[PDB]
Amino acid sequence: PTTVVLYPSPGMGHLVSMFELAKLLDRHGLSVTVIIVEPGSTAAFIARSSASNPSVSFRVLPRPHHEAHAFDLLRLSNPELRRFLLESPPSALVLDYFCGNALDVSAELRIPAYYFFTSGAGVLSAFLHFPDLHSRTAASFREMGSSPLHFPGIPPLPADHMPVPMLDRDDPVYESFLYFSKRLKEAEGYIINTFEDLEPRAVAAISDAALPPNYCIGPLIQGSECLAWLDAQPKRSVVFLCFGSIGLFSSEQLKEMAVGLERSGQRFLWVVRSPPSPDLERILPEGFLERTEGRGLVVKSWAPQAAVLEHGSVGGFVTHCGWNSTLEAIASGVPMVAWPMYAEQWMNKVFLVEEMKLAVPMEGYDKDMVTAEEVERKVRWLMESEGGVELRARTERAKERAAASLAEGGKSKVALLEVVERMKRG
Ligand SMILES: O=c1ccn([C@@H]2O[C@H](COP(=O)(O)OP(=O)(O)O)[C@@H](O)[C@H]2O)c(=O)[nH]1
Ligand SMILES: OC[C@H]1O[C@@H](O)[C@H](O)[C@@H](O)[C@@H]1O
Repeated sequence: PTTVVLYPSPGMGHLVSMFELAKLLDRHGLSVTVIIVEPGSTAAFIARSSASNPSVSFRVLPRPHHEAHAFDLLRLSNPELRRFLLESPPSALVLDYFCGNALDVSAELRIPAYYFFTSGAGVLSAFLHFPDLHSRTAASFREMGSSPLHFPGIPPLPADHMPVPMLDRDDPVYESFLYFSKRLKEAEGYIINTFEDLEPRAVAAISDAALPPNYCIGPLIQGSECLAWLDAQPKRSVVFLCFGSIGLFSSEQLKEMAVGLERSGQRFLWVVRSPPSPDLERILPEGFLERTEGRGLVVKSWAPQAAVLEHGSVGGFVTHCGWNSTLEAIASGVPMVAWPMYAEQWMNKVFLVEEMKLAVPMEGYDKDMVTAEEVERKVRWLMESEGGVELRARTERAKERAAASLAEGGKSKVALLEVVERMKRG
């Protein structure tokens, strides 16, 4: 039996993503171990995973910016990783973008090392060519502001739309990102949670045979109260608003969205978290819950978004453009309004709006605050306008081209099968 070791970077988000890949490789006959470096209870995750997928093993390495402590942990983890790999060398190693230091270990032991890139191919291209651009300027991306950055196969990118940890060149975390992007070029191959029919130009631009190959296997996709509420509403009539894992708005900004949602007159399901420093009556405009009881439902902190997006009553998604939320909207054919917030979401927004044309922006996301007028305008536009009809049509195409890529013979199933064979023969 051929054995694969998958190495996510610390963080429940990275672990959940990498586990989805572990279940696939296992499905197709590989013997999978996931390496854990600890920074929402890893222990509970390992217990549930072992009960549901016993063939996937876990190995927890002993302990030696918000990404900055992760980067230190990973570096000081190379000795423990080395030893576990010396015990039983595997046929192949699968790394996270943040796990570049492990390429030291994988080269010494002559182990084929693949990256699992959990964002799209457009982002990979930007991340591939960032060190090049770094040598060609002295300015910070923050100093450059709206000056466009030109990377292969993707729209121009305003330099302040680069990821927040990369905005100030005079910081150690900037240097680590430069470091991880360079080491991208030492890979055997790139496994990407995208499908080729979604980002053709991007997939072409990186398949230049002066770079490792790449395999497009996605979309890889990962309570009772609001699902009930949705049942009681007509088909395609609800606007779903949900802003990722940590997303946070100020009470002032929450008041603008409330006013805009109310004046749009549309039905809504809105996930609200505590502002950065949830008490809905203290935070929301007075009488807003009373007045909209009936048309809208506000849920605190967390919603079952995968189910919500699959529900037939949902007609639209105001999203922070995280890549898991974007793939889940596409697979269910839900048209989007793009309101990016942190990590690489601003970049994702550009690709979504101008390359894929699957969303329209929420103007003001780059300003101090999105206005009530704008929230109302785009909510109306999404659920009523002929432009909204045109957009659903492109989202409908995307749903079918995604579902097709995953069915037998489709382009994702064949890309999966192709890399499995290549690890078996490693
Ligand atoms: O209330 C919420 C918010 C998020 N999610 C899930 O959390 C993930 C968010 O991943 P994404 O990459 O979109 O955003 P990030 O984690 O970077 O905030 C997705 O699977 C969502 O469906 C969820 O289930 N409920
Ligand atoms: O592993 C996937 C993780 O990678 C990051 O690049 C994303 O911003 C997160 O949304 C995600 O949880």
